[PDB]
Amino acid sequence: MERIKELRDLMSQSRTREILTKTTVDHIAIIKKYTSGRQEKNPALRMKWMMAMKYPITADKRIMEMIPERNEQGQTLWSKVMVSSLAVTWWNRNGPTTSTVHYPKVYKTYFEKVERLKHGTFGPVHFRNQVKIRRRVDVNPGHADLSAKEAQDVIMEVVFPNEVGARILTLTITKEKKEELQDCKIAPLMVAYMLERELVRKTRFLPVAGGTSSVYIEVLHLTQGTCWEQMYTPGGEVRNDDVDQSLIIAARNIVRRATVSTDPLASLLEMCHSTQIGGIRMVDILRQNPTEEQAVDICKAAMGLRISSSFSFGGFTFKRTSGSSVKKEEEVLTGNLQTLKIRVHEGYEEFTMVGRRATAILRKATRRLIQLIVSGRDEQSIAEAIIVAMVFSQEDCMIKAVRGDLNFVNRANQRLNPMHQLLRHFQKDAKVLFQNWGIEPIDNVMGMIGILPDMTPSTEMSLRGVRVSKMGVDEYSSTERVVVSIDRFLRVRDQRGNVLLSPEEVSETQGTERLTITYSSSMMWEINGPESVLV
Amino acid sequence: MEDFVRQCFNPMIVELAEKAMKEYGEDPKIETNKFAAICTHLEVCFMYSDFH
Amino acid sequence: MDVNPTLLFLKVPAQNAISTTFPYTGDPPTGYTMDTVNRTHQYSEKGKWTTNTETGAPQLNPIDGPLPDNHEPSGYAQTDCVLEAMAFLEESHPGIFENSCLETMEVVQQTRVDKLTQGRQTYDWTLNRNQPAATALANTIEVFRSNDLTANESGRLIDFLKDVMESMDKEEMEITAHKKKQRLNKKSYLIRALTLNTTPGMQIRGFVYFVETLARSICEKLEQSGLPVGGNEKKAKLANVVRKMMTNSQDTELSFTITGDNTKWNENQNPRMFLAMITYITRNQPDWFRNVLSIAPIMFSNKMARLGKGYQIPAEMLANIDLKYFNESTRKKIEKIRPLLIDGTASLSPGMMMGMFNMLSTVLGVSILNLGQKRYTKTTYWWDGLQSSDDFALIVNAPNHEGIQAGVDRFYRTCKLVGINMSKKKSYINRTGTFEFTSFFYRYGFVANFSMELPSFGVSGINESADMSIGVTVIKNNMINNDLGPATAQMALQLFIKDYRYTYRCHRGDTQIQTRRSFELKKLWEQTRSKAGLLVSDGGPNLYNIRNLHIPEVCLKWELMDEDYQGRLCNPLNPFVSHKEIESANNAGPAKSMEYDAVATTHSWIPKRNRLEDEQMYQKCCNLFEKFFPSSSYRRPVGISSMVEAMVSRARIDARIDFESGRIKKEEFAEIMKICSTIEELRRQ
Amino acid sequence: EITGTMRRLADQSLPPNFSSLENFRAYVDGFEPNGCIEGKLSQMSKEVNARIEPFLKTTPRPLRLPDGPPCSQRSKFLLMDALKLSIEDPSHEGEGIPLYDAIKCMKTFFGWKEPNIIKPHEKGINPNYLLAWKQVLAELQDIENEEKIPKKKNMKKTSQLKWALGENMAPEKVDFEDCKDVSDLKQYDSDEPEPRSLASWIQSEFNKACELTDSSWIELDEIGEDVAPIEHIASMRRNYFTAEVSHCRATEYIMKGVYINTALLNASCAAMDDFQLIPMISKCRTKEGRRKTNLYGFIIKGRSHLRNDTDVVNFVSMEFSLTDPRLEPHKWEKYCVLEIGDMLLRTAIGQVSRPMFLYVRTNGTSKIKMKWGMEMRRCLLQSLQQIESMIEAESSVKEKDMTKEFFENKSETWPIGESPKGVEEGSIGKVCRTLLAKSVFNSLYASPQLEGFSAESRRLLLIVQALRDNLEPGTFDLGGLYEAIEECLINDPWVLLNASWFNSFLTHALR
Repeated sequence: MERIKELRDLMSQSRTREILTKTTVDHIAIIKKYTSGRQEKNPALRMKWMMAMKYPITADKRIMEMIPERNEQGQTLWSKVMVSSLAVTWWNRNGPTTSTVHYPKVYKTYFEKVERLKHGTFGPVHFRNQVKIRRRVDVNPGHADLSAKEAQDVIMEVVFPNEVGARILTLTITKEKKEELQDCKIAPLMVAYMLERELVRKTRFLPVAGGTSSVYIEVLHLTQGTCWEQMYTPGGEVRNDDVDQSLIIAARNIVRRATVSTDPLASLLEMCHSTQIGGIRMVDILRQNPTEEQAVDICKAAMGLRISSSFSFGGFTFKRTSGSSVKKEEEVLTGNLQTLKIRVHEGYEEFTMVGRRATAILRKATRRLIQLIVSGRDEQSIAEAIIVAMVFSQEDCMIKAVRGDLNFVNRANQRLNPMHQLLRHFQKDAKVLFQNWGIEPIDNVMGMIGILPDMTPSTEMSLRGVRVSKMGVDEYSSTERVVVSIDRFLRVRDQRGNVLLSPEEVSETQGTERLTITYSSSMMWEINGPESVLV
Repeated sequence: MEDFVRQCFNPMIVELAEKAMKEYGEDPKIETNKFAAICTHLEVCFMYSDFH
Repeated sequence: MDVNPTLLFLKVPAQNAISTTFPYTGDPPTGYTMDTVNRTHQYSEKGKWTTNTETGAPQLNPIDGPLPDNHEPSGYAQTDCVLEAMAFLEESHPGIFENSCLETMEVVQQTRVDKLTQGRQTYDWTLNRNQPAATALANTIEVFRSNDLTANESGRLIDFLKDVMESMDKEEMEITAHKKKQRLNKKSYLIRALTLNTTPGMQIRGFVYFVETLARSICEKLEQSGLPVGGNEKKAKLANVVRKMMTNSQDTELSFTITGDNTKWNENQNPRMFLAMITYITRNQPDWFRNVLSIAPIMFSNKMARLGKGYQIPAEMLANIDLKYFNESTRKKIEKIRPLLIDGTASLSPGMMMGMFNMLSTVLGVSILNLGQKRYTKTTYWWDGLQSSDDFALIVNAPNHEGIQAGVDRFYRTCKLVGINMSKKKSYINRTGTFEFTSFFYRYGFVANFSMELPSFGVSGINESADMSIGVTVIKNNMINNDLGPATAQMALQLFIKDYRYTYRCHRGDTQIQTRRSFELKKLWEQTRSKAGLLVSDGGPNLYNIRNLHIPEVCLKWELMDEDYQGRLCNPLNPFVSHKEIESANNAGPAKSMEYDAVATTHSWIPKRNRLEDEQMYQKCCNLFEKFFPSSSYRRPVGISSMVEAMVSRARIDARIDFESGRIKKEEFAEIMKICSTIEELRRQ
Repeated sequence: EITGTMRRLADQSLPPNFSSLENFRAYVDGFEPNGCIEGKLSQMSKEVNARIEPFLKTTPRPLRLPDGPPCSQRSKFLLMDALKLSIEDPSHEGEGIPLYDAIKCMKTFFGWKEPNIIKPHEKGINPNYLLAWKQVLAELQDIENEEKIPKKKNMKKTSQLKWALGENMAPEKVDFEDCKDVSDLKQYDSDEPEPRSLASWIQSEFNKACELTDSSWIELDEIGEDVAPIEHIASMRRNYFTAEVSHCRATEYIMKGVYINTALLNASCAAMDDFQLIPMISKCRTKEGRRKTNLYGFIIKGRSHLRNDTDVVNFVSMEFSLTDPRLEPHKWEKYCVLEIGDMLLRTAIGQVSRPMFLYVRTNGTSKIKMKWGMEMRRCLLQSLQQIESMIEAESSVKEKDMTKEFFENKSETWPIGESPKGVEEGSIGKVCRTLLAKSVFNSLYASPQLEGFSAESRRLLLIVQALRDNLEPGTFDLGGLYEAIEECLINDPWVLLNASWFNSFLTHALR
């Protein structure tokens, strides 16, 4: 009866009966935000005044049999339920000591950071005009990369089972939590809040100076500054930087395998519906994991999920920055007496291309390349970037640089479209193009040095439109979620008929599994162990 | 609604919604409530039909 | 000898220490409204007079009027020029507006009424005064419930908008006073609904949110509009565009850079031009969408400015008086403003208040920037720049030092064409490589002196643990977000430490200075062996430094405490915790609050009592519901049934479960269930 | 839909060539991006243009300056002239009661001469001031007779003091409908102020503001152990700056404003109905390290019916001094002075016995006015960061950042002064305290004219700095910028000293 009488005497006033009748439960969040909102009268000054005054604290009435009125020096700390501050410190010294010290199992999200700082070996501070990399990373470290809703449902189950949501489907985390803290409840609302802090992901956009994981971000204020930087290795690793890698490799190998299938789309679909990753189905991971990569984007597209409007090419993901596209089919002659019809994009465009190890900005008119600004790590990376750039230039200058017949097929011996053919021809050797491109004298301005065909930096001369950037070009992961139209051949055409994604830029160095993955749909076992094939 | 609809349903009902909307050219981008209602009706009929 | 600090600049260039010119950290300490009216209506006096048909307030419509005659600021813009520039921008971006409109449609689909509360003070016409958000919202809802207009009960904001429309459709509107239910003719209702202050009215706010949301989905996809981001991000947007202009091979091109502002910008933006650009953004879009996103500009087309108090001489008495009882200046101003006002409200057609359409103004500025990418210029000169509401930065490049002035001329001309009166005063030129942009400064380097309002290093004042962590958290945030030096963070930290110690009358037990509390603290200090492990609130040494500004105090000292110390401290069986509000800081712009661990930290309580105005309606119900279901404080609940149909059933199940095996007397149970049946019988009618 | 009472405004919202908004929507939907811009340019006059005007090193003219009465002082409290009451009393600061910590300050002086009025308000009944002063002494000696010591003494509602605070000074609150056809019903004057010309004393006060004393004035709280990379660097920055500015007199100024405004507000909450006494207390630590308490004067508070934050409360200040007002009279326009006695002043050869004076003024404040002053320690941070900024920007160009070499090299000199028509170079700590005092005075003398001047000086200084780098800048409306500057220059003496600083800087900017 403790509670309901307030409801009854609340149902006494008709203007309250009406609101208690009409508004429904789905709307309670919309009504708790109806507050006067005036008691914001300088919390500093009100706090100071209330601290000067005795007894600002509200306790329960059960302090009588727990703490005394007179302290060990005869100090008054009660009223007639108000309590002064000294009672806290007295109880802070000598009271009911308790073995509830098992606390560091719900607050592990903090003591993980503590331990990371414990063995967190440091390094020297090499000051430098640090350049901001416009990257996007997570905020919570080691949270298994779980979305908010699928995590808060488990939360609601573990903390308030007597009012769980209607999701009853029949992950042992439920069992582990219900067992380790069954009768050792601490503070319900705070327990659930801190668990939501521990497990729920959230990833957004920040300028960083080399920090990859989340652990390199929670200590950003130590690392990053105006013109300084401090390398600090916490001595550890999390899931969010090495869980998605397993799905990446599994989808890359799945696409590598799907080409030989008659209808690669159907085999891929059965694979994705059957394949299990870390005990979790791959389909749900695709629906919930925001990782951007060709294989993952294509597998998501097969289930009709929006991705970024990218003109992915040369291993480099592209993004529309400005400019329009016009078809303008055209004839082309090779260096070995061969005719080729190709889709020369008409109109003006301006793009920013992001790569695995490099980035660049480009402006492009009708068969015109201008202002190519590149930044990479290795000589090989800037080499590949400049190569795919000159391929994309579509000038006749690169047209002249064709040597040998052009026969490059899929792993199923299938004729590839000409762009990828040129790319794969130049990737092994493309030194001949620079010597026949043209050189221009530069002025050594703004820390932008030139590059020569022999892969040598130079001061006062460079290629036409080329620029070597320092410590990274400004990335931008534009947010777009647009529908796509995949075909039966694992080709991607969103709305305009432009080839977006294709299984020609999918492979790199050997795949090394971290997460244990299992396929169950179709053959897809010629790679796994032979004993695995039998069993 | 739209992205959730693509989350909680099969692509075959998606293609059926495509075909039924093309019957009158009903653009899904606007008739999102019609999108949900039609996918609902289809899956209702199906789970009424299974194992009978 | 005499001392001069400014002479310092003979040794160190200005951009390295311009912060010395920033004097203050915060902000230092009814007639100006007439000055604003005269200023706006002077920049638009071209005989566009039309007495309103539904307000009777004469209105000037200076759009597409004569071209500027004098060099002085002017508010004349031709419609076709603006729309042509907008279409030119879309020619620079394919259908991107429809993507932004799709995000906006998603918003208008999910958005409930709550997003009307997170914001600054509003204006309620129920009391004809500025009031907080929920006050005006609750009074409006209850006066709507006074009549049949009750669509808002669905909860979706669009239904609130339909309620607003139907309210405009009704002639008589009974205003209850707290009784005296007699006021508010139709005409005065229309007039007051359009009343503006300094600060939107009640109805338009939701709509402006929609418009502003649109700008977000636009501006996030535009590089030349870097307003919505905060601090560090803008840094990058400074170096990229530079490379797009000065990094040109065979550098015979000459790149100049100006940083300018637009004097009296905000008083010139005519809402009808906004109507036009919105409509073009809604090209062949669904009808009702055009109807909804066109509300706010139309409401601003006929908007009234409130005066309020006056000098006593209430504002609504400025109609029957002779112009001799005043000074010369007031006499002249009233002469030039007298017939324009009606019903204690000033008539302001071409106006716009600073802080309303700043993001759409940035859209317009990025448009006038986009109009010069050597594809709409057909000339040698080509420019690009970064835009804000009023303070913009431009880089114009031309290969010859003679035509650069022609490019700057085209910029200023086209800006005059769209109502952008470029301030000749608050503007300065130099060679590319060093400039200003909204308190940002670039001389081969960065500085974030826009939001460099060093934090309230004083305590936030709710707790002993949450307050410390909140202070140090804002320290770290302004350390990375509103970039400041590290040693400045150290000084602000130790200042906060002293302020927090002296706020809770607890310095430490190693210094003999004595509070009304230090005795017990020193006794604790004595009986503890591991001294460092003690909390700061419990007389502990401050060892918070840069490397651990994020770890809460509790977890950091957690190992170094004594076993009994922890077993007594973190014990949640403490009698001080009472289940009420937590985490609510909500500082005004968004409202952010990031608190951390709490154990036996319940200090700052009992804020004084202060028992239409009857706030005792909503929060009572919500708190009672929370008292029934704790989950209401963590996850947005999910349920269709009515409040009572859930609470009664829950109470019956609770009585059942704690009677059968629990602890309750059968008579108390029977009375509980009889009371529940009484509730049921009362809810049936 | 958009029905009547709404569409009626929508079709009334269109530009002046249309009738209904539906025709407008059709006209916008079907649009011709034909390029009317070129024709509009061809139609507009050639005079409407941003004709770039150059900016050469011979263009900058020194700023104009107001002429007329010398600049008085509106500072809330005294800068250098006030005198301390050294007690060296370590009362453990057990919330050391500020009134009874002041009765001993009073007990520690002898030679309280008869109150001798020297400099009046130049207008008004002055004897009320000295009557209030003797009443202060009376209530200071009428305490032990009320059987109980009261922790604060509520001054009597006395007529001379009622006039000093203007509590009795109140007009009629009359509705206009009653006071009809009145002869003196003309408006309030509300005249804009007169241009107060520059005087020479503000620079001397600023000079004395940057000097060092023998007291410490600070308790900079402890910091945890410093790890190798930066915490050591952050230490060797902040602690060196502290030791170079710890004992600065501007610290005393900040603490003075803090304590006075703090006591005023903390009583204004609880003295909500009656008068109270306000001791102007400061604290410091001796060179031998003993907590010393100083007293500067007394202040009497008016009514504190503070409903809102901008609510005005009048107050009266009486500050001690050894600076004779008879020296420079025009400085103290708002002040009335009393020859109050003689004090001992020890020298290398005995005492000198200089007279003691009491400066009294009437002013007003409010809640926000005080809290801007309870947080004046901010002027420290603004200083350090505007030092720390230079520690990074000018040291951005280095592999090993120039941080310790910023200090630790006295050969590095900073041009800071020019008295004998010659550039005077100084060391670091003088600059550190100089910037601290800059932010301090800007905070306490905070005036909107200073805001406007800073805004308009940033532009001119940036342009001159660009020209010094030989980057051929230009302007748009130079006369207009001078016009705005002169428009933001009336009476603030701090502003005027900054202006003369700026002019001498441009003269010494090698331009």
